[PDB]
Amino acid sequence: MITFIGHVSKDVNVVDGKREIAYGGGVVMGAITSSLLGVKTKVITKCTREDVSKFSFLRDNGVEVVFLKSPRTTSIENRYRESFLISAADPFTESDLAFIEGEAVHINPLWYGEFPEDLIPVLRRKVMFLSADAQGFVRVPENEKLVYRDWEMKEKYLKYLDLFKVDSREAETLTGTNDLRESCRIIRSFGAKIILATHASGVIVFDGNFYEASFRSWSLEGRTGRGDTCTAAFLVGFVFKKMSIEKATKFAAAVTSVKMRHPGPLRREDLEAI
Ligand SMILES: O[C@H]1[C@H](O)[C@@H](O)[C@H](O)[C@@H](O)[C@H]1O
Ligand SMILES: [Mg+2]
Repeated sequence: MITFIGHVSKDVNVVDGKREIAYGGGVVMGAITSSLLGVKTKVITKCTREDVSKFSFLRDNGVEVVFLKSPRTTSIENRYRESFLISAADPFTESDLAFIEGEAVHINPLWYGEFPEDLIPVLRRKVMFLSADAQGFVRVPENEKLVYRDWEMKEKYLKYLDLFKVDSREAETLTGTNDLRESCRIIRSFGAKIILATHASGVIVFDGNFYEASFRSWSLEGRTGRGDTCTAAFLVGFVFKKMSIEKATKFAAAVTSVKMRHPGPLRREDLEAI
């Protein structure tokens, strides 16, 4: 099994002054990918009881979901690449981790404070393969605006992670350089064993050696959840399907490409084009 931990979100997407609502989040994108790829998948999330029916499609895609109690549901406004945290569900606490099973857990937060760093060592002791998304540690609400700030305790916590996911902007925030390969070297030097980095043209995986695969297709509306899809597909390929790191890198790129053809999470029919 793989478990994703993170908030679902009512996304308010604003394009040319037009507001459109999507029910998503990192965990939705990632969990649907792994489930459709044939790995037993669980989500631990928080939202209001009222909003649970907006996320019922998870169960329709084979995902076991634990909807934990919160007085609010996280909602993020995205202006097209600037984001605002409109509302925030309660953060995760240690007790939310109590029923963790499976070979793999991915920490997939939307905002710094959603998943307190103290949970990292607690979770480490419960799982064989622990991964996290940098978004949850560098994207910080300041008067709602989600600003990029360095992760002060990155050197302490990266050493707990088997895999760490970044995009260009997160990598630069953590390293001071916009050279993505160099950022990977620097981030691995902080202690993370494997770095997975997404950028416009494809995927870079670094474990001491670099592996790269380019995306084969893309769309404007399809880019949200690129990284979450890519991470989940890499985890499936490498952790569960026993692929070499090089093969799992190409696999993750292929799965991401077909998801990026449309808005929303990976669809069953996408896997017939890969
Ligand atoms: O990766 C994206 C990103 O964090 C967006 O700002 C958020 O609104 C989406 O829910 C998420 O899938
Ligand atoms: Mg991302």
